[PDB]
Amino acid sequence: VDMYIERAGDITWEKDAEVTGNSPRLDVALDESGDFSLVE
Amino acid sequence: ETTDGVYRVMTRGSTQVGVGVMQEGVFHTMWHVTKGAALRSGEGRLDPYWGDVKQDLVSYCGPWKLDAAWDGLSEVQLLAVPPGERAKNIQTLPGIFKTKDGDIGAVALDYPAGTSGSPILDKCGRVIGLYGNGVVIKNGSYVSAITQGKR
Ligand SMILES: N=C(N)N[C@@H]1CCCCNC(=O)[C@H](CCCCN)NC(=O)[C@H](Cc2ccc3ccccc3c2)NC(=O)Cc2cccc(c2)CNC(=O)[C@@H](CC2CCCCC2)NC1=O
Repeated sequence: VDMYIERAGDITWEKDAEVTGNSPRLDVALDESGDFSLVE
Repeated sequence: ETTDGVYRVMTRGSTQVGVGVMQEGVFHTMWHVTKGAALRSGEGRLDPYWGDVKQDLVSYCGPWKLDAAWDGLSEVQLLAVPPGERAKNIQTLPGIFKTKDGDIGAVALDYPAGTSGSPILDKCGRVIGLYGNGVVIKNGSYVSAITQGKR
């Protein structure tokens, strides 16, 4: 399998950008396999 | 080459499985994107150097270089590189993953699986972590940790 990379852009902050999404505060656990779950 | 920038991670028709960051001659992505497999870059080959399945991170060519941290306060930008779409900046105020081992910034933005590894930026353009390891909440939407390694 040919796994390869290709450039997609410069890493820069965009002035006057779209501001969206909320800011949830969540209780979370992380297992040894790298999987997050929600604390219920 | 290893010129600085954001890159798509492809497999071959070709499928975009993720995204990563080239900085200081090291390529940074999420472990689940490549599973540590070698990467072709032009005519060259990049070999895995370090990784951690629990952090869901891997670096190529050298140790993890990204060390900027979210300030817990300011808005950030996801530099999303979705499959088949141009890179685009999305600004957001992170939420928080509260864990027994401290809090992690987290962004409530939903993109296809192959957007994994897209960098999250502070106002100075520094990479404060990578997008794509997260949770699904009750309404079906997604929240990604701001996953950062140790330099
Ligand atoms: N599910 C939603 N809303 N959004 C996801 C965003 C994916 C972003 C990139 N990250 C990943 O692919 C990782 C890989 C694995 C890393 C593992 N260590 N993955 C994830 O973190 C989560 C992990 C997860 C799964 C279930 C959970 C349940 C409860 C609590 C925590 C959980 C954590 N894994 C998934 O999310 C898998 C999943 C579960 C259920 C359904 C889907 C996919 C189908 N969804 C999609 O096809 C796109 C839909 C579109 C794309 C753009 C337009 C709007 C959204 N979204 C999506 O695929």
